[PDB]
Amino acid sequence: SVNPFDDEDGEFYVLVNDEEQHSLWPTFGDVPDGWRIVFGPAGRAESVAYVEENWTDMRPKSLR
Amino acid sequence: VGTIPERFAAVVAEQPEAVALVAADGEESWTYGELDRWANRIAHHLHARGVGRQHRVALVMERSPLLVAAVLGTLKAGACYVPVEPTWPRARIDLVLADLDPALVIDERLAEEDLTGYPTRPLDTADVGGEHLAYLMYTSGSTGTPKGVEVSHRNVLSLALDPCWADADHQRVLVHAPPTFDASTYEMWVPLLHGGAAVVAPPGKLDAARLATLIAERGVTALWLPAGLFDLITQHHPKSFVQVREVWAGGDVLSPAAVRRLVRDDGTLTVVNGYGPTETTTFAARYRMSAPARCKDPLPIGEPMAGSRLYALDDRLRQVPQGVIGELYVGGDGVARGYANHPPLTSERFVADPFGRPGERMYRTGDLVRWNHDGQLEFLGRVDEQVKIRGFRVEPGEIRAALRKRDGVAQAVVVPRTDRLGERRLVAYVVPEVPAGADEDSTEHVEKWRAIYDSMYDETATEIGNDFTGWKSSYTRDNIPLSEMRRWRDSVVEEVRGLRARRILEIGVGSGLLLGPLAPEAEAYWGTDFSLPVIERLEVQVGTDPCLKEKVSLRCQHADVADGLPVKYFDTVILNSVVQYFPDAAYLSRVLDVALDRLAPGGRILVGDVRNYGTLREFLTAVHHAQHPQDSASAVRAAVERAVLAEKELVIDPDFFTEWARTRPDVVAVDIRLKPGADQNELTRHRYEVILHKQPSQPLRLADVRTANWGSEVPDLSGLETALARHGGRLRLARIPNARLVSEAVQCGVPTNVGGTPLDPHELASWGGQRGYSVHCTWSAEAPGWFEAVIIPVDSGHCRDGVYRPVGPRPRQLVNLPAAARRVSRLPSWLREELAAELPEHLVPGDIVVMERLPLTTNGKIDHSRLPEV
Ligand SMILES: CC(C)[C@H](N)C(=O)OP(=O)(O)O[C@@H]1O[C@@H](n2cnc3c(N)ncnc32)[C@H](O)[C@@H]1O
Ligand SMILES: Nc1ncnc2c1ncn2[C@@H]1O[C@H](CSCC[C@H](N)C(=O)O)[C@@H](O)[C@H]1O
Ligand SMILES: [Ca+2]
Ligand SMILES: [Ca+2]
Ligand SMILES: [Ca+2]
Ligand SMILES: [Cl-]
Ligand SMILES: [Cl-]
Ligand SMILES: [Cl-]
Repeated sequence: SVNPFDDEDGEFYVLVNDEEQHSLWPTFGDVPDGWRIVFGPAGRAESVAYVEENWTDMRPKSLR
Repeated sequence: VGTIPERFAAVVAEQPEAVALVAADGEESWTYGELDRWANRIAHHLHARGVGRQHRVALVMERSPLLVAAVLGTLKAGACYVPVEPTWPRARIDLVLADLDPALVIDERLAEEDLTGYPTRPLDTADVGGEHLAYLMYTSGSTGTPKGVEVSHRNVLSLALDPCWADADHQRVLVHAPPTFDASTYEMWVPLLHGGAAVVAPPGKLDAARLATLIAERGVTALWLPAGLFDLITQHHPKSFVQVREVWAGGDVLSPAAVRRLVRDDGTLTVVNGYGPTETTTFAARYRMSAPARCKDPLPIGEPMAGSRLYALDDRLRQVPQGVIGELYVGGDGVARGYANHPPLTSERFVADPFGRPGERMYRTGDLVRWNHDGQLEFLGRVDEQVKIRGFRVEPGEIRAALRKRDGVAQAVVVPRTDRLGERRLVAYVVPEVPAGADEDSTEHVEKWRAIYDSMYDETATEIGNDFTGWKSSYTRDNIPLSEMRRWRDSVVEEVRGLRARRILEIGVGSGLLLGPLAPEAEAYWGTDFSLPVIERLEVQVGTDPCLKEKVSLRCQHADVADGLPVKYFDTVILNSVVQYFPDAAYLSRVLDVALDRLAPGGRILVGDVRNYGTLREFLTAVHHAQHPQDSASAVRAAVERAVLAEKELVIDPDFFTEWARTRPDVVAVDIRLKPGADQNELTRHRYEVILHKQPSQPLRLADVRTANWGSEVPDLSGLETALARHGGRLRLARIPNARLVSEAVQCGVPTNVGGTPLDPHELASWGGQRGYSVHCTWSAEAPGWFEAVIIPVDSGHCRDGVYRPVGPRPRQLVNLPAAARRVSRLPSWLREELAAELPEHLVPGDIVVMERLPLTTNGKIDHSRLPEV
């Protein structure tokens, strides 16, 4: 099999931290505590495309 | 406290007079107090030049005491230190500095700077916390560019304040690993945060013998050693580790035999198998070897570090049960912030942790692991194509990308190979780029052939058309008998007479082998040839006999050039055993268009003695196994691959002529057939005739004749009589194993492959002749070993179409490229020089092998087993 985070023909969320750090994550899994879904079910390409546009600043809410 | 300066300040507070830093010489040494003040002076100097909080400082420096001071000075200024190897090529250094775009760039010139002016007190600054960056380090990236891992203060403190370091084992530590590699994080901070001494090894590459000296002479108590370099030093210099208490060995899989050399029942020296990627801060797991009983043949990576959390997970992100394989994910406080300037790749690899604290994240290693019976984690290889070479983490895609962007190269694959000695290294297989419409070397390729032919023909007397200079067999290196060469020539003459030729143009006339028998009973016989010595010989020869003096014309010009030749005058253009000396497919296409303009309506181009590309590999394996019968199957395939690329003659697949004929609407018929006769040589076995007729010829359409396979449908020649009766005379027999190639194989000693019961094309024609049929034999598009035979009621109508039938879409490679054969031999050298100027030395592969095509599997993916050995 292939790894679920590199599935390509797979369904994904984009989670975000309390520190606004983004995480790609497959829809079948049990969503972890302290993460909220900002990008509803989608393909990997458009999920990856979301992270480029929306993360931008990678600092973990020290100043940001 | 939650920063490195704050914890370092606690050490200097207790032990200001204790030794902190020792030089490579052994003569100079700095105390904690002296190192603190020295680092403070650098921190003030950095502040003067504009370095503040959350800034990046590039340290383009060799391994030294000044570098240890500089990293402390950088951290004391609230900044983030980024080591850059000064022995890297300037292309790589400028690439990292561009991606980083740092606030400041320190180099060797920091030593020359006068620091005595600045104060020796703390800089104070804005308050730094745990989540602020300590350093950046660059790993190999799969895309092409390198990716910098952003590491924080608490990540370093997670590693550095593990309870395992709370003892006297790291009193004197050797600092020898490169600053760019993250083992340096262990080497610096473990002793510096516990009152120990950092013994700085000298700059550059240090072999096993040179480390063995320093370990013993400096009085080293603790060590990092890569698994490969650990194996060499422990084999040859086991006496060096007498005063050593702890050795942390890892990077690659650790040799159990190597550990057993050092570890004893008393347990004064302990060896630790240290696992961890860069993204989890040096060490994620550890397995301690105190006694030799612990050294197993599996060599487990062991249990987690204090700050680490190890999850063996399946394809659905659930925890795997005991003794079952899963992919390793590393949680805990060692997990890095992410990759610098790559948010999607960070979100891909640094993922949400379902087992740890709510906010926390989990790094995806891509390492296969398993919990054993004893409860220790084992390492079981790797999921993706990542591999380690001489300690360094290498992603093959980084190599592929650098190769792929060069001029004469289309594709590339890079794989590891274990040599006869034992050490792992890289080999890059590359295929060259094939531009349409020739290259600069195309004209130079023709001029070399001209120079060869001029030297052959000039000087070196006889009659017209009866001389065969001497052709040698590729199998034996002996001469081909002149009886076989006469029959070869007479088959071409018979075919021209059969077409009822009157006005002939022979391109590449030569010494006049065809001119002699054909010109006497012809209305006109024109002959072009690019070698002037032959034209002048023939012009003297035809001058003597006045019968063909008025008829014959002899021009000295290239086949490509149409200048001065009659337009729509001739009824046949001969290209017999000349096409092979052309540089490329575009040149062949151009000369055929020229030859087509020569023909009046109804005429034809006769292309004879064409080298078959479909059976080139079976020809060359036969020649090689004949000349070198002792060579193994792998050595043959390696030798044949070179022979294909080094071939100086042009070799054309039959599909070229069908593809050529579709664009040309004037060409109404294409007759492709095998060579006739029972002679057993390379000419008869691997060459063929092509006839291309013009618009008003009216051919026999043999493309849509009802077919039958040899193996399946019609078992034997008795069944053929039955099948020809049912189908009513018209039947084409397919998938017939070519007996000519079977005979070639047994004589040369090749294993080969085909089905049972081969037929000789000549015997099949003779068999058909007895039963009142004409058998038209041709190549099989399905297989090289097979051939097709179209059986029709006998007649003298020399004008056929669609004897050869293509099967499936196969224009992958119609012709080879002899003009580029010299550039192909220069590529292995040239690409090594190109990658050495761009990349670090470990990324440059050992050997670069060229191939005309990458061997693919049946499904589509790359077939690694077929790739030739070096
Ligand atoms: C100080 C450590 C050793 C250093 N941070 C390092 O080599 O990490 P790197 O990012 O270069 O890559 C790692 O190398 C492999 N690996 C590390 N220790 C290993 C060990 N003990 N048995 C097998 N593989 C090991 C892992 O697959 C991982 O990808
Ligand atoms: N690019 C090119 N243009 C014109 N003539 C060429 C050529 N390459 C090779 N030749 C000529 O082609 C000849 C090949 S020898 C074959 C001679 C003759 N066609 C026969 O069937 O016996 C040589 O005499 C050589 O001078
Ligand atoms: Ca210890
Ligand atoms: Ca290394
Ligand atoms: Ca014939
Ligand atoms: Cl000093
Ligand atoms: Cl920061
Ligand atoms: Cl040549």
